[PDB]
Amino acid sequence: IARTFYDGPEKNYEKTMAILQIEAEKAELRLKELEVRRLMRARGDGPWYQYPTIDKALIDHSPKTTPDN
Amino acid sequence: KFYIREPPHGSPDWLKVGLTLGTSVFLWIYLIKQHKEDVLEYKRRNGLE
Amino acid sequence: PTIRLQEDPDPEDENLYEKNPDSHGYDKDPIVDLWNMRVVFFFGFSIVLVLGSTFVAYLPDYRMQEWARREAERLVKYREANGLPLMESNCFDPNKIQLPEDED
Amino acid sequence: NVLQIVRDHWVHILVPVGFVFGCYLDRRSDEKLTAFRNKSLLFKRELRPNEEVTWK
Amino acid sequence: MLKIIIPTTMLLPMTWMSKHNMIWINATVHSLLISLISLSLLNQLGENSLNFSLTFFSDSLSAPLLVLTTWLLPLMLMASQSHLSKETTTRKKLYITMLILLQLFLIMTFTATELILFYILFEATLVPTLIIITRWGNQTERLNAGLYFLFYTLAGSLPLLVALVYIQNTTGSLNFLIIHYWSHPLSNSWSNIFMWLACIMAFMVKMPLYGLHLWLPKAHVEAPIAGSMVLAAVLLKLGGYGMMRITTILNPLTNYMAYPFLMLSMWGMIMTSSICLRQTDLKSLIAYSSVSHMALVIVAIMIQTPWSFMGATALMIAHGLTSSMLFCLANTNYERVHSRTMILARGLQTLLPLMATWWLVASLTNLALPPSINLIGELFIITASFSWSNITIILMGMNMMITALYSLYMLITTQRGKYTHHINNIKPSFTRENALMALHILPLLLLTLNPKMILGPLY
Amino acid sequence: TMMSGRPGRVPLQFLPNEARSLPPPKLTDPRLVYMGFLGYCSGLIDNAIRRRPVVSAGLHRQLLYVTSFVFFGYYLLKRQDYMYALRDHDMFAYVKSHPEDFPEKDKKTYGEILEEFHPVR
Amino acid sequence: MNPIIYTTLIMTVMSGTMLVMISSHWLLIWIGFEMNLLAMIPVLMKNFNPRATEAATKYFLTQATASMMLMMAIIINLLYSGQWTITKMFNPVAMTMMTMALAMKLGLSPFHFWVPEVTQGISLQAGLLLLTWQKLAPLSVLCQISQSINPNLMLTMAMLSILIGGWGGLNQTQLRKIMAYSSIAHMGWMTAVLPYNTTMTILNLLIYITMTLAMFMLLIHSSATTTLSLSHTWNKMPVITSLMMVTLLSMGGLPPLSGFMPKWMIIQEMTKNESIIMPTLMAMTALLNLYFYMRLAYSSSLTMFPSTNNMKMKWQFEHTKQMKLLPTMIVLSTLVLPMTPALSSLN
Amino acid sequence: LQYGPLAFVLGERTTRKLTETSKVITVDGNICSGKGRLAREIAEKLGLRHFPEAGIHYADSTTGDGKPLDVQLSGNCSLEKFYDDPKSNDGNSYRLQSWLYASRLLQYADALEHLLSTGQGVVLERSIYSDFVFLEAMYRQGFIRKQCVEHYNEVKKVTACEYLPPHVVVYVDVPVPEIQSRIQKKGNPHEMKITAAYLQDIENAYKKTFLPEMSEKCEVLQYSAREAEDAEKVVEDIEYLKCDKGPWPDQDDRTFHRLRMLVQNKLEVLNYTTIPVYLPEITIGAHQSDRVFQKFTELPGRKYSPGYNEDVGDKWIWLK
Amino acid sequence: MPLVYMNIIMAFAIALAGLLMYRSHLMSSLLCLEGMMLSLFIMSTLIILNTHFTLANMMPIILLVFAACEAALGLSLLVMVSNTYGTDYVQNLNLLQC
Ligand SMILES: CCCCCCCCCCCCCCCCCC(=O)OC[C@H](COP(=O)([O-])OCC(O)COP(=O)([O-])OC[C@@H](COC(=O)CCCCCCCCCCCCCCCCC)OC(=O)CCCCCCCCCCCCCCCCC)OC(=O)CCCCCCCCCCCCCCCCC
Ligand SMILES: CCCCCCCCCCCCCCCCC[C@@H](O)O[C@H](CO[C@H](O)CCCCCCCCCCCCCCC)COP(=O)(O)OCC[N+](C)(C)C
Ligand SMILES: CCCCCCCCCCCCCCCCC[C@@H](O)O[C@H](CO[C@H](O)CCCCCCCCCCCCCCC)COP(=O)(O)OCC[N+](C)(C)C
Ligand SMILES: CCCCCCCCCCCCCCCCC[C@@H](O)O[C@H](CO[C@H](O)CCCCCCCCCCCCCCC)COP(=O)(O)OCC[N+](C)(C)C
Ligand SMILES: CCCCCCCCCCCCCCCCC[C@@H](O)O[C@H](CO[C@H](O)CCCCCCCCCCCCCCC)COP(=O)(O)OCC[N+](C)(C)C
Ligand SMILES: CCCCCCCC/C=C\CCCCCCCC(=O)O[C@H](COC(=O)CCCCCCC/C=C/CCCCCCCC)COP(=O)(O)OCCN
Ligand SMILES: Nc1ncnc2c1ncn2[C@@H]1O[C@H](COP(=O)(O)OP(=O)(O)O)[C@@H](O)[C@H]1O
Repeated sequence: IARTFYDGPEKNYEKTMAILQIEAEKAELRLKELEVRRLMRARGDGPWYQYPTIDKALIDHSPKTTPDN
Repeated sequence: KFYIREPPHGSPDWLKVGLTLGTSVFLWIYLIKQHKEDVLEYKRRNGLE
Repeated sequence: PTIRLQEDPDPEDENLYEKNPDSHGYDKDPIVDLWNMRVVFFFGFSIVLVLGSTFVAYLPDYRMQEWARREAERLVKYREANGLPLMESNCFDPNKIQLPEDED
Repeated sequence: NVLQIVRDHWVHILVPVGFVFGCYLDRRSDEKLTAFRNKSLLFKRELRPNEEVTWK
Repeated sequence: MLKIIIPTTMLLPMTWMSKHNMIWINATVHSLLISLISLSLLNQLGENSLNFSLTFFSDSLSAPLLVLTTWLLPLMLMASQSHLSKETTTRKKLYITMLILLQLFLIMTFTATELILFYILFEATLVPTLIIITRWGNQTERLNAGLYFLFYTLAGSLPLLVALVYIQNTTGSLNFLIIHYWSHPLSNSWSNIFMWLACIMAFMVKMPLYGLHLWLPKAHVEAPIAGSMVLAAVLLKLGGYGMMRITTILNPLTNYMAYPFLMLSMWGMIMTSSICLRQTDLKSLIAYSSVSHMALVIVAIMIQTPWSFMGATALMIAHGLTSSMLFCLANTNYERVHSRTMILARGLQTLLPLMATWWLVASLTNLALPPSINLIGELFIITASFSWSNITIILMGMNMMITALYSLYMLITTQRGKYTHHINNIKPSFTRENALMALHILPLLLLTLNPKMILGPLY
Repeated sequence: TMMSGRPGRVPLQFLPNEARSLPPPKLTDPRLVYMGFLGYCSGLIDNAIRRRPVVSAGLHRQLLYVTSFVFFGYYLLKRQDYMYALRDHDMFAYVKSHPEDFPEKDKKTYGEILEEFHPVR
Repeated sequence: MNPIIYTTLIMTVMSGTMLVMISSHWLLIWIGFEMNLLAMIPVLMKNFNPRATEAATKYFLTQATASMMLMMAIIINLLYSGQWTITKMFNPVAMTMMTMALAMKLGLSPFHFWVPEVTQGISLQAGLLLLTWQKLAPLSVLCQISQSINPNLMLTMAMLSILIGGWGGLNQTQLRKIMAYSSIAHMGWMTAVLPYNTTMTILNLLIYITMTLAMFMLLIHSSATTTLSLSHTWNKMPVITSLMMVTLLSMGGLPPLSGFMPKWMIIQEMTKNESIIMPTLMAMTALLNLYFYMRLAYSSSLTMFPSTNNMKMKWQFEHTKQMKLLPTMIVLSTLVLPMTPALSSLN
Repeated sequence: LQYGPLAFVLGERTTRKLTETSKVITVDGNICSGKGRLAREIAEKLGLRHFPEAGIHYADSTTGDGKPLDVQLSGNCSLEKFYDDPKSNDGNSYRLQSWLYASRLLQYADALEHLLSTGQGVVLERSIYSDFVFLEAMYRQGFIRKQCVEHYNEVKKVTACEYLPPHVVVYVDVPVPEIQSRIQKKGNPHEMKITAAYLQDIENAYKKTFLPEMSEKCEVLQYSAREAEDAEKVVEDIEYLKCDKGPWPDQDDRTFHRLRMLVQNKLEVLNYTTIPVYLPEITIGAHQSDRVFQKFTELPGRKYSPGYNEDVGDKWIWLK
Repeated sequence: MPLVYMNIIMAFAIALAGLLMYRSHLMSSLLCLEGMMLSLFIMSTLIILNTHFTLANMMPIILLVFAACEAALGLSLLVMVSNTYGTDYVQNLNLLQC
């Protein structure tokens, strides 16, 4: 029965270690992502949460019929 | 039997069948070519093959 | 009409034993009935029940309980041959444990 | 005789084929978790001079 | 373990493509084959689980439940094909589809490896059951029964979803292995108290706890026979499985929290066992029996000792089998006389002898006769409770006396005395009914032959 | 909100040029197979609603349903993978550029940490 | 109405919505709203009767008042900062005015009163348009300015909408009023997560639109506007009623259906914040919507109501014009939960 | 291209196929009048299409094969049983009346569709506009109740308002003794049981209400028994009418487009016939409904759409 | 902020309240709507005139155009309501109560 239908304990043991490593990495990544999101939303120095500002290419830098602009 | 002969023909509407099968075949061929091009482009960028 | 609906009357129960005095209570068609009985009996009592119980009774000891008995025998033999307490109240060696230096 | 009985009882192969496909899919799934094959502190073993993997 | 999941999804189109007079045969045969396949999960290890893939796993607590589900489907198929004889082929295939979907959701539920997937399947099980009850029931109360069944569950289970997402946001994962290895104690806080309540109350409602147990008599009495079988055998054990899984995170908060639930469980044990003494309806009597047994399981899970968990697993399996058999036995008489009143058909031992001995063996296993697995589980829980407190024996003792009382009362009322004179349409028992009874009862004895298979991971 | 404004982003591209440096989803991807299953279900529901033999009425239109769903699903999966890759890239870069907010703490062993014990009795 | 004129009016409605979506100028967004309303009024009145006139008048008055408030908010924002660009909304009084204007355009409580009356008074096609397409522009504008949005006001209106939709739906026998109240509750669910994540808002919007399109198309296929007229459908179109029952279950939010996914994501996003109490109340209140969906399912699919004799003549005739995408909308409205992670293509 | 908005935006208008000889004509007379033969003669002289009077199985003739179905699957009422027992407590009288009204509504829709699609005129042997005379005859004789009359009035109010009245209303006036004599000379045993009061009520209703009401919007040409045989006179009398009073001269292309969209889609035509008003005479329980409907789909060519029934000879199904 | 700005904003608020409160005739509500347009036009013009923004001088024109569009829409609806009931009373618009 063991030979025909099942495997040794090494296979399940090492598959369990692989699965545990994957899940632990995913957990630490989720916590890190939450912290990074909080920091970027608080500061705004990150790529994320960049709200638009007015493009300076719209400004007209020409004499304005009055020297004091 | 039918009193009137059911405008959807008793034979297949060969025009609709034709362009339906044609667009299915075209979509499949385009998807295969897109997949091959994506695989080659990805291998080219990442220095694999 | 003194009624509320054009509703069918409630039909009476159809006794399966009437048209088939040996009816097995599976289907109205005797052939399908007999074969339903046969497949249920063969795949339930013959295949799953007996063969499955035999398979369960001869499952290999993956629970590792003869192994545990053998290990216990070896440790008891070794420990009693050397005048040892045969079991220690500390599951782990206290040397690899760093208790807080003070609780005062 | 074969044609009609096959067209009548072709449905009896769906569940056995499903079981075979499930076995194959289990094999494909567990061949993706080999990151620790023959690397455990408890089962790290020297490979025999003829094999290549401790378990498939 | 897709070797079990995919054959059920293949049961689906095989049923939908089978010819009109071969649906029951094909469904029964291939469901029996699937149960034979699933029987291979009982080869459990002794230290860790069977981690098949990243999403499915199995230990010795879920393997007996999976085997019970896969075995129960063919029994429900056999019991259903009598009252659906006049039904059109399409709606017969729809009924079989409902049963198959219920099995698939249950199979994935017992092996889902993280809490959110388990929750999704746990609540997905509600839709096929509701459709079955409210579409194929007989009386006008099936609608209200389905409403009670749905809303009692959802009211207790939505806070569980909120708590689960909160837990994952705080700890980072909900995979059971990571949750167990990285577990940390709960502080004695109001926030922690309410998170405990949110984690526990869904499974309390599902067990059900004595308080929130009202949906159960309505649902089990108004349901068709297969619906009653699946409700009593498997669907009540989802709460026990969920508690035995979720409790690891809850401790040490459980010690001062479990008091109201323990008190409710024990006193309601007594109360619901006393209710069965004055039940004029057979199905309601069996339903209240289920309530009392599951209260015992709640006590076992709450006190959290290894003997408690072993007894809870054994009792869950034993009750599933016994309650299924009792419901089928009651349904045979119901199909005979078209009424559920206990005192209508009396003295049935004279006219149906073999069915009478089926009744006797079902009643014997219900009142926990040794050395059945029913008594193994009950006695393990009783010993654990005696260790918890020596005063529990009084309550436990009272319950045993009332359980034997109503079990033998039901047997005597239905089977003994003199047959009612007016009823003359009691036909001899069919081979299908006797086979169904035998297929319920033989596994119980074969399991008491080898009892370690249903004693859980603490064994 | 969070990803709406990002530097160097083309408005309605749906698939930036930098997404081609990612491995394309396999054609036997289980999500693509599920999309094809959705197409098959749409075809069957189309047959049933119009009162036609559900399994066998229109094979060309069912094939068109399946291939349309697969075709849309492939690009949907590509964009999904690209956005998740962007999320991970940005998070890693932010962690690297702000060391003081993500400091590596001292490694302690379970022989040194004192966990309180709660007996079960 | 002439088909050419009807097509022109529908395209004008759609072009107003697109102008609202593609404009960076406040005046152009206001013009888009006004164009949308101007072309939308006749469509409600396509089939002329006193009820359609009433619905058109009430809708016009509500939307005109909302346009008043929106223009006033724009002008105040201009006064306190000479900016015409749709941005953070530098003034808080203008922000409150804008929030109430857009909420009253959407139908959020306490401004919810107009929606049940207008939906009941128009046909099923105009009701479909009103309850699906007319929500995009106000929600787009709300998404664009969600940074400056006040959490206390928006969350209050969202919770009020959920409660009122759930309660009002319980009392309804007509199908159009049921759909309107469900629309109000879904609007509340959409706007609750708006200050936290607009991607979740867009996801809930798409799922709700798919379910609503499926439900209106089913109600148009089986020409039913009341509970008892839909109770007859099983005797002519059993498949339609079964599909409708599954769609109703999906609308309720029970897993593993598509409807469950938007609430599941919104709850997760809110609990990423602290925000524990409010999602709990939202779920316990969505229970009411599930209840009256189940009442409809009991009346239409899970039981068989008495029929009439003249249905035998309907048994001999087919459905003449079949609406396209009905099959696709049903499938997307039920079997899409396993594709949940694909929401990352929305941000 | 099936007619719809697309066929209207480009090309197809219907005022360019109306050729002044369309003239929807309906012939009305008391039971056992020469109205049928007069209508046939009028149709074959004018070159119009003749519509034989709609009976119980009229809808059967336009669907599937023209052969009628069983009474249990269509109609669920018989005219013979109404003549035998007009006061039976099973509700046969009003059930027959309502089924006949629905059949007449369907036939009017078909006639209007033919008129608006080909321009050719039609001749009808009765209409929904004159079916109420039998309703009033049954009510006055105690055959039906007042609730049945109210239900009929609601259905007629919500249904008949959407169509155009006929151009010409032809009435064949035959007095009650003469129609009784003709019935006696007929040979049918069942009819011979018609009391004279029933025919008098039908005649009273026709003269008092149908003709006065149709006078404000139609051309009414009364005749007598002896004037009907010479149909040439009737045809040349129709040729010299002035169709100026009805709503037909006020119809544009948009009104015709709406009406043409309505006359097809027979489900939309019959929509309001099955309103959820629970009269015991016409309401059918769930069990009987399910049984009869299941029996209906078991018919040879009725399970699927009119092009996908394999068991009536439809081939190439998998490619449609 | 000047005091003329207070007066214009108070005019807008008064017109909004007048619209909100309904007496009998619909016509008066449309008058209040047109007054709200008038106040918005005046406020926009004053702000636009005060800070010399040259290109926004056209937006009051567009505001008046769309104000006229609203006025025409309301008048058409009032025509149809009066045709149905003979009076423009809002009390008659209560069919959608049930
Ligand atoms: C998770 C795992 C997978 C699960 C996924 C979900 C389920 C599967 C997908 C669902 C969608 C697919 C189909 C939908 C359209 C079908 C509609 C229908 O009516 O079908 C009729 C049709 C039979 O009709 P027919 O033959 O044309 O002639 C008879 C008349 O048509 C007879 O016509 P009629 O007019 O007499 O019918 C009347 C009847 C008709 O009413 C219905 O049939 C109900 C329609 C189903 C609703 C579907 C809505 C959308 C799907 C959502 C599913 C939810 C799942 C989540 C769990 C919650 C459950 C609700 O209505 C009633 O009698 C009232 C009963 C009220 C009961 C209320 C419960 C209904 C809802 C339950 C839905 C659950 C899923 C059912 C799936 C299959 C159902 C056919 O059924 C089929 O034949 C199709 C079955 C599937 C075909 C697959 C076969 C492919 C080849 C086989 C081999 C496989 C691979 C081979 C390779 C191997 C190598 C060798
Ligand atoms: C000497 C023997 C005396 C005693 C006999 C004892 C009787 C035992 C037989 C009963 C078997 C119980 C069923 C349990 C099957 C286990 C299924 C699964 O776990 O095994 C699969 C193994 O495949 C097996 O071949 C399964 C075949 C068993 C199929 C059972 C069908 C029996 C039904 C017969 C009904 C009669 C049909 C006639 C109809 C009228 C796994 O696939 P795979 O991942 O690769 O294997 C991994 C291990 N390896 C690599 C070492 C091989
Ligand atoms: C009608 C006539 C009645 C009277 C006549 C009766 C005829 C004679 C019967 C009397 C004989 C009594 C039996 C005596 C006991 C002998 C059997 C015993 O030896 O087997 C047991 C074994 O029992 C089996 O394990 C029973 C299997 C349990 C049943 C499997 C389940 C079947 C599937 C059905 C679905 C169930 C779903 C519920 C969840 C599981 C012992 O366990 P174990 O010592 O270790 O194994 C011994 C072999 N070893 C040493 C190599 C290990
Ligand atoms: C029908 C069946 C329904 C199911 C029944 C479920 C029962 C759930 C009850 C949960 C039990 C524990 C909840 C409260 C924990 C402590 C008990 C309470 O007495 O607190 C005391 C405090 O005194 C006061 O009682 C405080 C609570 C006052 C408010 C509670 C009154 C609620 C009335 C009961 C309503 C019935 C419940 C069902 C509602 C539908 C203890 O003093 P202290 O050691 O300092 O605080 C310990 C907790 N700390 C450490 C986190 C602070
Ligand atoms: C039940 C599911 C409902 C789905 C709704 C319909 C499904 C089909 C969608 C139609 C596909 C065509 C749409 C766009 C294709 C090309 C246009 C391209 O430019 O779009 C870009 C990107 O494409 C779209 O934005 C994403 C469309 C993807 C829709 C599918 C996601 C469904 C949600 C998850 C449910 C699972 C569904 C599985 C398939 C049925 C826009 O980028 P950007 O200008 O920057 O966005 C501005 C707005 N933002 C930033 C606030 C988002
Ligand atoms: C069949 C009917 C059964 C119905 C039972 C349903 C109620 C279940 C018990 C309460 C469920 C709601 C719990 C909320 C979700 C838990 C999440 C959690 O615990 O996190 C807490 C949040 O805790 C809460 O906010 C709990 C608020 C509770 C509000 C909901 C009221 C529900 C009714 C309360 C009394 C009834 C509950 C018991 C009734 C039992 C059934 C009879 C910590 O969050 P922070 O805000 O960050 O605090 C620490 C950081 N400073
Ligand atoms: N609305 C109705 N209600 C009851 N009976 C009707 C109705 N309409 C027609 N009939 C019956 O149909 C039969 C045929 O009508 P008729 O045209 O007068 O005979 P014929 O076709 O020989 O000219 C008559 O017996 C008449 O009573």
